[PDB]
Amino acid sequence: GIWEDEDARNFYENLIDLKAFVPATLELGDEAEDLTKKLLDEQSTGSHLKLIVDAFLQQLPNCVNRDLIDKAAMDFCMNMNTKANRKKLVRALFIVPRQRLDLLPFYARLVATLHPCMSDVAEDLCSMLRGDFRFHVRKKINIETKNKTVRFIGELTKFKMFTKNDTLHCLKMLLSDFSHHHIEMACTLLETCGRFLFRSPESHLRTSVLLEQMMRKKQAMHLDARYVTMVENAYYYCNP
Repeated sequence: GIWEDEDARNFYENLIDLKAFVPATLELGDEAEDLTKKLLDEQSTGSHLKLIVDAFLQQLPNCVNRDLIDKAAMDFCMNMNTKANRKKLVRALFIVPRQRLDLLPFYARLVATLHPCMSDVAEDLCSMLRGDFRFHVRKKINIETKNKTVRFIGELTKFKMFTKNDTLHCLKMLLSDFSHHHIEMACTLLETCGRFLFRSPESHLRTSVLLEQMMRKKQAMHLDARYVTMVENAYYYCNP
């Protein structure tokens, strides 16, 4: 049993089969989202189409349930699919605000639902999310933005848009320099998709090794109490 509920099994595994359809100090989030937002802002059957796409993107933040987000996918796939439009979608998905963590699972569902008939949405978003992750792992920018990036990767992992091996590499990078911001990013990552990784047979053994290395490290490396407790809680959350 990989999932807790039956709602979870269905939210992550029962997607609408779209392939049945027609072939048709700084003023910042992070620097990555600011740069992406400015690319979006810079820019007549296409002026009508642009209009309906800008409507569509501006409505995404309201698709707060399973039925609403699946509809959005059908709407996009049937009236708006266009190289230029796929790039705008990817970029609107990537600049999700940190204050709407609740969107991440729906945004991941959209991406995974589109993937079988326009994979490049997944490819671009993942590539963007990977690069921002690398950036966060190198610096020391508010922990709350970093946690948005890591949560989004987690949701995408549960949908298999990131492979187990991808996200395990993320975790391994954070365990190499096990410092304050990296410990939290790690614990956020494991809260989001650690059980998926631990329970899945393909990833179980490597997750477990890494979980035990984190526990070994809280004692061994004398972290201050707050992070000792953080690591423990993420551990017992995956491996109770």
